[PDB]
Amino acid sequence: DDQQLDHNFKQMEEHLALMVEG
Amino acid sequence: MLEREKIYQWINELSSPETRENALLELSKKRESVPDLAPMLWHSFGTIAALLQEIVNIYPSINPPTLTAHQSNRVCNALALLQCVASHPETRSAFLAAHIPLFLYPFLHTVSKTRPFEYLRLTSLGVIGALVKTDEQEVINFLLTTEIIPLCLRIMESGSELSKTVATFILQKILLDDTGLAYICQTYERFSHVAMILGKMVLQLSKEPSARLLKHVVRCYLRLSDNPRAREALRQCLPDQLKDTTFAQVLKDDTTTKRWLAQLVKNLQE
Repeated sequence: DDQQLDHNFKQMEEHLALMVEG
Repeated sequence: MLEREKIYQWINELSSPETRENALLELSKKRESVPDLAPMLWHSFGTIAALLQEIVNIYPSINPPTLTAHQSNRVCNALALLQCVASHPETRSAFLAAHIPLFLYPFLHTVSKTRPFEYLRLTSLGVIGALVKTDEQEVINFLLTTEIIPLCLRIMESGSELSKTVATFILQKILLDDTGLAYICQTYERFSHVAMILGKMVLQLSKEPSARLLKHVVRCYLRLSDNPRAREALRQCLPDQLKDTTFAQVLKDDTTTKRWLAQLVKNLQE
């Protein structure tokens, strides 16, 4: 669950990383 | 075919709390693979209310900061679904009229540096980010009247490398709007508050660099130089690290950021 939190965070990181890109 | 049925089932499963948790998880990851997911979420009876319930249920665990990994994972799946509702053209105006961002403002007020909180703030910022990327005046005028600029600046100053990038990106998209630039430059108080944080950021960036965060800080500074009152103020307060050879190495690869900073210095000359 805490291992999944770190994963889901990393996924959101990557997701938002592409969003700010212009 | 079968793929859609699975999605429709999960949207309907969000309505009853007994299946809401799993339906959140499945939909939050299928989010990018389904293009019309947002109007499906929007026009399904009580789906938005279910997403907003997931937000309000977590309020007692925000202050005092007792939010757990599981609690954060669950609410961030709900916030992810709102992120895509914010993005979509069919649902964006309706999402704003439904004042949905106001439910996230408590989350953005949090300071706890624990990962459940890090994730909560980042996902919440992602929703505002989704709303601004649409470059809509109505979104800007909402954001200006709701006091998001203060919330962004707090995160911008003392957040995670990425949440800082996202909050700076939200400030940038406001500044890019004529009304947004006019608002921030209207009073010395407003400008001075923004410029001070932006400057503080240049100083942390000179110690611990981030080529993507610097790209947004530079765009913010460059947009402020468009307002003459801000341009004259910036002639005095612009960080020396942006004028000299500080970031020259990190910007060997970014030719666009290199161009912006070259334009900013030229704009400030006269």
